[PDB]
Amino acid sequence: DLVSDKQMMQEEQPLQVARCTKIINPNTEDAKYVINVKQIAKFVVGLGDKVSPTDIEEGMRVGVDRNKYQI
Amino acid sequence: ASRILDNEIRILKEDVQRTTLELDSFKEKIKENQEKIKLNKQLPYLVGNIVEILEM
Amino acid sequence: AMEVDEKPTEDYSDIGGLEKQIQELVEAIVLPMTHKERFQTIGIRPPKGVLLYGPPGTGKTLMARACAAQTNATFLKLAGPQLVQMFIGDGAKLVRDAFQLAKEKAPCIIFIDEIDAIGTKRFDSEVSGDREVQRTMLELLNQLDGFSSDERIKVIAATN
Amino acid sequence: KLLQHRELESRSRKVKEELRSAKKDYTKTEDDLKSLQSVGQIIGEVLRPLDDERLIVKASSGPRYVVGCRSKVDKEKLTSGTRVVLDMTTLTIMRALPREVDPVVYNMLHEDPGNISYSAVGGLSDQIRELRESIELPLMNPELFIRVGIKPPKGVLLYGPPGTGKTLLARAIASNIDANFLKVVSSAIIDKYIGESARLIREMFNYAREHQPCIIFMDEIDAIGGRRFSEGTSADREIQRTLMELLNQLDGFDQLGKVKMIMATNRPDVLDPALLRPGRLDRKIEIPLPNEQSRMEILKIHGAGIAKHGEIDYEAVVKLAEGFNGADLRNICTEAGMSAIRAERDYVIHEDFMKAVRKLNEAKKLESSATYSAD
Repeated sequence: DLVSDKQMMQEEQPLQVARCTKIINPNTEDAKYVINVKQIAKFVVGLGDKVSPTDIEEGMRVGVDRNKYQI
Repeated sequence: ASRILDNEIRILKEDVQRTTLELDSFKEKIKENQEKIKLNKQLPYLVGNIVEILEM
Repeated sequence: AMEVDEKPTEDYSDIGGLEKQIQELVEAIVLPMTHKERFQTIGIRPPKGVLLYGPPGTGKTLMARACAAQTNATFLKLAGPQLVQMFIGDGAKLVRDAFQLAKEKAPCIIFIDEIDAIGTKRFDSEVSGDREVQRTMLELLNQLDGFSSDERIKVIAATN
Repeated sequence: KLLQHRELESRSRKVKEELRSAKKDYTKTEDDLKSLQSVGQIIGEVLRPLDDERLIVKASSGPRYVVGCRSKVDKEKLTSGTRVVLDMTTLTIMRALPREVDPVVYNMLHEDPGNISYSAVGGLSDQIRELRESIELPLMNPELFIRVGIKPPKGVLLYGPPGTGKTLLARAIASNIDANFLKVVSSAIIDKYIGESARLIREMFNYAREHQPCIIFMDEIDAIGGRRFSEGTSADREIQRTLMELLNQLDGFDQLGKVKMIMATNRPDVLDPALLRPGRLDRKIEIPLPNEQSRMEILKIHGAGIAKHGEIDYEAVVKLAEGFNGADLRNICTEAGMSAIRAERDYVIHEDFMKAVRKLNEAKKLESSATYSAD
């Protein structure tokens, strides 16, 4: 019942799929994180505004912005 | 001291031209930077191999 | 993951009853690793490859942990069976990347423990025989010395 | 006086230089402004043209459409199977490029800087001459063999007990062209991809056909060769397929002329029955363990940079060196220094080699002692 007009428009409109992938390692001198997909493609990407830079684990499973292609 | 005036005028003209050249360079750098950084806003990219570099 | 970064703390005296082995091995790795000019003057290729065998608990992990804390370099920790994969030749790539990462820091030692995993004697059979495992063994052999080898690091191997 | 003009010109020169440097610095960046405004083109391999302008080519991606080319690209120059760029957005022919380069090909092409000289090689002087007649004699005057009445050697594989050092033979043979040589470990050519295992071999023979005078040596040939596959593994199918593809490309409806391949393997008994046939394996030259004279020659080769005293009796060591392997002599020479490194004795005494030989003779007690079998 919750998702009828608002919750569905909140459980659906608010969030994104943010498909999960695997990280390789970041590059020094900057954020310079590397995006890699097991079955899609590798790519130079970056994390999102809602993550810390101490936790940039190299080889970490995480999802990136479905559009921005940013974790 | 007769030819000193012509040399001073030439030096002043050269300094004025140098000031204008410096201003033109400063103005032109902004346009190049606005595009270089605008392109640098594209961290999302592709990672691949290198095949060859011909002479074309 | 083969990058030793925890600095395993072990003392030479903490090794029980193997001072002769310590003298024999350290001078075979440490000396070329801490005094290059000594070998450069006399003239010889630095010894390459240390293989330790013996009883199940005769002590090889102790020697490896002592060597790790002894030298002022980066030691490479590789597990014997660890370097394999279901993919065709994926172990070859895992061993080549191992050798490359080891070349990353010229001062470094790579230890392939339980070398019997890849050191299995080749067999003659049609059906099976661990062709992939033999391929990994051959890749390790090629990366070790021969065609386009390197004299920058020393590898300590432990086989039971 | 004109002395005042020189002082004033020092400011005009600086004004001009300050403008020229700024203009050059700005142009350097502005060049990238127009450089990064283009787009790349997809690359495909043509199948055939259907119309005077209609051609069918499969791009490097997959399903191939039919498109045209520029009205001045010399359509006839578009070979049936040519590699050219397409109008990536439009998917039309724009410009053609030579065949592929298989970056793995380069990786295995200019990665051998070995400069071994035949003097260094030893123990196989008769074998050195045979191998020369095996590979370089053919490129020297194949008309000689033709007048003989037989074709030149196709491919020779090197037989030698483990630790024989045959690889050194090939490293030295690389001293005949240094650019017309091919050496692949025959074990990095394997991959878990769909079919690239055969792709490596295909690229090998292609790059070889590209440059006529050149040889391809593939050490560790005993790995990809094998005996056969009894339906045991899921790679043996693909591995056996790769082996057969090399077999086919060897003498399959086409002769790779002006180029012969020499391979080496420690276990000639695990060789597939086909690879030993006259079409694939031309002749088998076996490198045995060094003889007494061969052992002395090897010791002398390795005995170059030894600071010793004039009492080094290599004859005693040579008589002591029984059944030693080829690399073994180098190991003894190295251990000589290690013994000399002990006690910090700068010179090398004849006793150092006498103790190194004894240590080596006792270290190898755990061996197998199974040389080879050429069947």
